[PDB]
Amino acid sequence: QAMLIGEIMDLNLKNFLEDREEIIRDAKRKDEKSFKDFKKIVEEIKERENKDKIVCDFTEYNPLHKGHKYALEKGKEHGIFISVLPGPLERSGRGIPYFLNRYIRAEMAIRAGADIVVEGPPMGIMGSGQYMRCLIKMFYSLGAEIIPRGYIPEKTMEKVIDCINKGYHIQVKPYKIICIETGEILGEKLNIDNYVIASMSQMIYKLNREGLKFNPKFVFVKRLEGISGTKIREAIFSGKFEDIKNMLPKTTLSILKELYDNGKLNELILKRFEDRILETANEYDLYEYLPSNVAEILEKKRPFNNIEEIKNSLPYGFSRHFRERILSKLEARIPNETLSKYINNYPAKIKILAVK
Repeated sequence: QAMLIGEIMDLNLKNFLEDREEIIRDAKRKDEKSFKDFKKIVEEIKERENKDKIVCDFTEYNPLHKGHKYALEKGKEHGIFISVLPGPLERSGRGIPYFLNRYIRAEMAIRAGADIVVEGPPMGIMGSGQYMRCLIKMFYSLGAEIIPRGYIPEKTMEKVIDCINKGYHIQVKPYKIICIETGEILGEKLNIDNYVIASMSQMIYKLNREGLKFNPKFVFVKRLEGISGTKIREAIFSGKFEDIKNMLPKTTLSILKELYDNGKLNELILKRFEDRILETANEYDLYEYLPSNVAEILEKKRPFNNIEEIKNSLPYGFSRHFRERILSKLEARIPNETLSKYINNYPAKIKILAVK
């Protein structure tokens, strides 16, 4: 096993470093042909499926559980299904490594029914407003007409859905979920899994105000369960895959069970390159990779011996996402200039991870 663990580690690093180069190229150039190539693929798929509409969703599929597959299949009743599956650097909406790489997650998506899987943005080095702006821009660029989203039912979600179904949009403030156009306060809070819908709605409103002509229709899929991806991943990391199998569809188990049965799954689980993080924290001009205030604080307190000391050196009271984003930035070494450019030019290309 030592040689195999080494190959896997080397591949993870090489993939990470190729991703970084990809981000740097996309910051400076649009690949116009990829957009034309995508358009041709969609036309062909629509022809074959006898469907006229493009259905898109933001899908981490980390891993793809029964609720995800249910939502996907319901989405497909409305058109061809495109999974927008992040992303370069393999750092997630939570700021952290994905459980498995995106090629594996894309194969989960195709097996579950996705017609096309498009590579999503490098989520983990962005704030959540930044990555949501990117996601909506990708949906626009793909020609998305329907967004089929799974939700956890609750009384505030009834009112959110009523607001959206009237053609209105959601704003989120602390302890307020608002129907922007009517001003109505719909409730104080959503289930944590439901904030993605509110966030998408709010960003669509913002981008429309800024001139983006984009008005997709949401299709809401009431989930039959409250499966938590965090809990699924913790069980698998702890060696308790067998305890959570029942929450995963056979199409996801068709990949995971063989790996697990053969003692190969654990080794594939992605983790941080902590040496890179320490090397950037200790040796680089932190002002070119991090925000000023953070660059100042960490530069004062260095050198650090470990990630924990970096984390504890960060300003007090800021969010877990913030701390994980800083770590991902230290890890990725993408200059602020080039990330800004990346976000402003996004999407620079449509990369197809997999197609049915």
